Amino acid sequence: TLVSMPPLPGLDLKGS
Amino acid sequence: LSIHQLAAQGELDQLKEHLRKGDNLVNKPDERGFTPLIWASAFGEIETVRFLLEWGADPHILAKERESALSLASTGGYTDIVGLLLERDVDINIYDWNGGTPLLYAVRGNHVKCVEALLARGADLTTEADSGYTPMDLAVALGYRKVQQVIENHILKLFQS
Repeated sequence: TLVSMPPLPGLDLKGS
Repeated sequence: LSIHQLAAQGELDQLKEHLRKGDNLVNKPDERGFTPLIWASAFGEIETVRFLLEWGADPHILAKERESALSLASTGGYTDIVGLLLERDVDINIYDWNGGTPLLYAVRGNHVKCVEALLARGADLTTEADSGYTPMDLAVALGYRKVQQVIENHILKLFQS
């Protein structure tokens, strides 16, 4: 088990 | 598992064993510059975060693209970890090249309690994302009405006794 670092989210409205 | 993965997964007994010598290994960056503390923060592993901070892990370290423990905790809405990091005098307005700040990330994830905590500690509401949106702009555009209310209540206090 090797977990994936989450991304920092985009700060626009893309994908809501 | 690497110390970074032990931290991420809250394998604290194993992490303590790896750190036994107590040198600068606690702050060891991985290939992307992440410290064990950044990993634990990003995964909401509160007990591991507490242990690392008390051991003396440096909470200010930035990874290769300026990611911080504070912004990754805020992204995940981990209010208690955010509070722990702020008690260690991290920069509450830390900017990274993805374009954001802890407050922007907490708003973007609809993390009401984390937004509340960041504002209570004086995070700057005027700071725009690189996209041009302020935290209030995001909350309004996304229809995150409780986040909007929390921001509004904070703004009230900025201008009234």
